[PDB]
Amino acid sequence: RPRQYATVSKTHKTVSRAYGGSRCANCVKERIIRAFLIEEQKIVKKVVKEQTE
Amino acid sequence: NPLTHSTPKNFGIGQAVQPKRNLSRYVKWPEYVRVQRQKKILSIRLKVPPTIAQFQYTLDRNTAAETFKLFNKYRPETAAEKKERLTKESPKPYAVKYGLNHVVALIENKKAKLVLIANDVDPIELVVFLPALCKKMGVPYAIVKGKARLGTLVNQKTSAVAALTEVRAEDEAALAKLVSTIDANFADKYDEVKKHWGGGILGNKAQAKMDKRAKN
Amino acid sequence: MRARWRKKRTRRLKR
Amino acid sequence: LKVRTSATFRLPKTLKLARAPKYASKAVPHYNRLDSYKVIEQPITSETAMKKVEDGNILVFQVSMKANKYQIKKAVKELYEVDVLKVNTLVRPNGTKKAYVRLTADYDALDIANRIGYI
Amino acid sequence: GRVIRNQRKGAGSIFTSHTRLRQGAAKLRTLDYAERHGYIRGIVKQIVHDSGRGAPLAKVVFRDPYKYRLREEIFIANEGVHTGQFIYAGKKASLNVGNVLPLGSVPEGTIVSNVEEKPGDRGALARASGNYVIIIGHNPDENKTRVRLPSGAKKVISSDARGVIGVIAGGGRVDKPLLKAGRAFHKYRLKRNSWPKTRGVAMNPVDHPHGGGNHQHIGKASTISRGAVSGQKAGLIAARRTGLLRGSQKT
Amino acid sequence: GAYKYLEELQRKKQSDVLRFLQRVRVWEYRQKNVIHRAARPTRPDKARRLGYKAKQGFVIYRVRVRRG
RNA sequence: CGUGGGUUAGUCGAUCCUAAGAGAUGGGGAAGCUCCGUUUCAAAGGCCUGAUUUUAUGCAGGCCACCAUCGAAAGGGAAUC
RNA sequence: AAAACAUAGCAUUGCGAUGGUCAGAAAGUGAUGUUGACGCAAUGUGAUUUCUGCCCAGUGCUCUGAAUGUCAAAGUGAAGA
RNA sequence: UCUUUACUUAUUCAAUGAAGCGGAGCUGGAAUUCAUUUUCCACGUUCUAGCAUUCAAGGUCCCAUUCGGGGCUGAUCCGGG
Ligand SMILES: [K+]
Ligand SMILES: [K+]
Ligand SMILES: [K+]
Ligand SMILES: [K+]
Ligand SMILES: [K+]
Ligand SMILES: [K+]
Ligand SMILES: [K+]
Ligand SMILES: [K+]
Ligand SMILES: [Mg+2]
Ligand SMILES: [Mg+2]
Ligand SMILES: [Mg+2]
Ligand SMILES: [Mg+2]
Ligand SMILES: [Mg+2]
Ligand SMILES: [Mg+2]
Ligand SMILES: [Mg+2]
Ligand SMILES: [Mg+2]
Ligand SMILES: [Mg+2]
Ligand SMILES: [Mg+2]
Ligand SMILES: [Mg+2]
Ligand SMILES: [Mg+2]
Ligand SMILES: [Mg+2]
Ligand SMILES: [Mg+2]
Ligand SMILES: [Mg+2]
Ligand SMILES: [Mg+2]
Repeated sequence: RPRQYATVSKTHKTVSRAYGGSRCANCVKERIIRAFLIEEQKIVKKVVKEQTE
Repeated sequence: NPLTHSTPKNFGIGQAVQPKRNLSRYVKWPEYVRVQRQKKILSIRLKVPPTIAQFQYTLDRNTAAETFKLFNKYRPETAAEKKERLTKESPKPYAVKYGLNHVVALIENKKAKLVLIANDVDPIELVVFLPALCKKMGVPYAIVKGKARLGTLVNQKTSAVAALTEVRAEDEAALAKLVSTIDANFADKYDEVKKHWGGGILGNKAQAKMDKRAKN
Repeated sequence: MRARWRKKRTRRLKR
Repeated sequence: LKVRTSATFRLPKTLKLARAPKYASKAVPHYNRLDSYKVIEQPITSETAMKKVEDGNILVFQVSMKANKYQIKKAVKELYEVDVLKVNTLVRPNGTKKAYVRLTADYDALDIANRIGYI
Repeated sequence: GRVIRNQRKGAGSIFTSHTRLRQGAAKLRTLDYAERHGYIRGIVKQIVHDSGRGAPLAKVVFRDPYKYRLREEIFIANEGVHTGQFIYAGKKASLNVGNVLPLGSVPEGTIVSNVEEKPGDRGALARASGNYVIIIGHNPDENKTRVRLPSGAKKVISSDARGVIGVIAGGGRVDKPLLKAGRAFHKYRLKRNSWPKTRGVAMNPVDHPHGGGNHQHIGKASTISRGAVSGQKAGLIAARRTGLLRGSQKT
Repeated sequence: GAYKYLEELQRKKQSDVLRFLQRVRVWEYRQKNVIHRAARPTRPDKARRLGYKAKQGFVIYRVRVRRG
């Protein structure tokens, strides 16, 4: 129950990873892939714009 | 230097969170600030009748400086000086005359040699009649940036008017030179100023709107 | 963790 | 003019003086409204109250209706020079308050009751 | 006589709207700098039923331009918008279903919905399920788009007034018969106390202009003047004509 | 004294001078609360003929009421 | 009928929270008893941290600003056998 | 306790918010409305099937219809001290 | 007398935590130096359910270098409608 989360140690409430007790493992994996790929495509977006100039 | 890097923010639409800018122009001020600002506006947007509009012209800074120079020589006795004078009980005093009822009475008797009228009296009807009256009685008058300034001349907070009836023979020529200057800007212009309506000034944005229709 | 608990730890160290 | 990063104007912080009165609010401070002699009105000496003295090591008092458990503990320690373990209280059907005061094991309720002088 | 049913409604006691389960008022974002000058992108996080309303709602999340935080709007979902879709709102947003454009910035023939009557009203026209407005013309001198409303009224609005591209979802709702009294009961349970309705002729004279008589009948014309007063306006108010419409109603 | 002139001016309520002051002031008063303390009399001549003096203990309030 | 005895809580309830709702204030109505409205066309507050070691207030900094309050002994809710 | 009311179904009417219907003594006031014509409001008929004729003189409702009939207060003209 | 139409400050409506209005620029783009600049158009975000906060890094100038601090610019100017 909500207030019982106050009595228990941090290992019961989390897991050892980015977004531990907040997002699931496959959700974190999609966030990482998407962050990596969109941030790369941004470098390509700018270069393609900078060539046309 | 090698550890440090240039990471410039893009504050275009839909990019970074905008930085803290000066929003003074947009502040929702307290109602009383709004009232006092909008009152100043409204009283220039409306066509202002001559008897009021004449108070827009005021004595220039150099002449005003020279006037206050003179009048400061005839400051009324302070509370301390009176306490001294009454132990002695003395010579004739020369002092700036003030009090709206007093001065109005002095002007009607042609005792005043120079009258100063504050430009910022509220309500205005305390002094709208004075230029006309001084003009009628042949009294030199100046409209001066004051109330508070004339206050200081007379050991008061404010004063509304101040006048000289007598000056010392030292400063007779000083007064006369000063009256000549003062007459040029007020009494000698009185009959022209009596005809000219003030106000009808547009705000910034409406002016621009008017200027863009003028050239077309 | 709640503010009241954070404040407790902060007092404990201030001694 | 000064820079204003918010478009909200708030009331300025302004000095707040403490009161410095020209005369006291009242002449004389009231004496303690609930001293020990007010907190403990009298012992309760029903046959069932007395059974608790003899057995449970519990004194049973009538007690001011304004008195809480902290004030009863403090009054009992003061008036009878005894150590209190716990206080249980109830408001009786006649509208007075009864306190069941258990002493610590070092004291005997029957001795102390004999001293205050109801057996 | 006594105060009739249609007059009791204005006091709004038992006749107020039943709003416990509603999601919030559907409204466009407040019209701000970004929307006036560029566009802002939001995400469709959820598409959700609103009690009382036919059309589903779309919870669209946008970043705040001036503070680090998110801002959930509640849009009425256009047919075809899906969870995860990005929505673009502003002067410069592209002409795709779900985007929010000023009506000046769209060609003649565009279908829009949740259109503002005045700029920044946050949405007014064509919000019920299956409805939309058609842009039919621009007047760029007067800065006025002309539009056809669901009713078939034509209307001139500011070209700065915004709309959403496409038709409100949940269309064809009123093609399924209700069949049972009970279905109408549950329909009106989430709206307001308007149902069931006693006919005025089944009442006594004290209760309604139509009441009374040794047969149920109206007894005077049922068409009532526009200048009639409260307590008299029952029947057909200010009717230009009456009887079965032999033809098409479109202009 | 001034107060004689003030008395006579205030009788000319459709003079251009007084029309203008009437317009500015009616606006300003409409902006404040329906009852509000006035700092000083707007008509000091009128106030004094009705009994006001400029002493500590005399107070002016301005109030509007609905017509009709 | 007369006279007495009898109800013991950190853990059970109330107390806290919000519901439909009720309702001050800012304001506006009303001759007025009062009416409207509940975040408004208001200058509407109160936290954090270090200290200073002067003292638990001004000072040092920062920080955020929504809008009283009442409304459940069956709703939500810290803890006992 | 019914053959009455409701009902789904059918049909009509009003209204695009500076709005319709309705509330309030008033209001910087309210309900519909957390609404927007697949909606809100006002009526009639009463599942399905089948059909729903003729009459716009009357009463009503309604009309970017003619005008010089009727026609208040204010205003205007003449007479008159 | 009517119809059409200007002005903005009264009055009226609406919105927001009163955040980017109005006028000039800068920058380009196209067009067109038709000698000459007159203008006109834009003036950082659109494969993707990621991320975006600490007076901003940078640049630059002062400070008295030190743990740092301050200004300017980055983010054009003007009018506080
Ligand atoms: K009902
Ligand atoms: K019915
Ligand atoms: K009838
Ligand atoms: K308890
Ligand atoms: K409870
Ligand atoms: K019918
Ligand atoms: K007929
Ligand atoms: K007829
Ligand atoms: Mg108890
Ligand atoms: Mg029906
Ligand atoms: Mg009957
Ligand atoms: Mg009747
Ligand atoms: Mg019958
Ligand atoms: Mg009738
Ligand atoms: Mg005073
Ligand atoms: Mg008994
Ligand atoms: Mg419990
Ligand atoms: Mg109330
Ligand atoms: Mg409560
Ligand atoms: Mg419970
Ligand atoms: Mg029976
Ligand atoms: Mg029936
Ligand atoms: Mg049938
Ligand atoms: Mg007449």
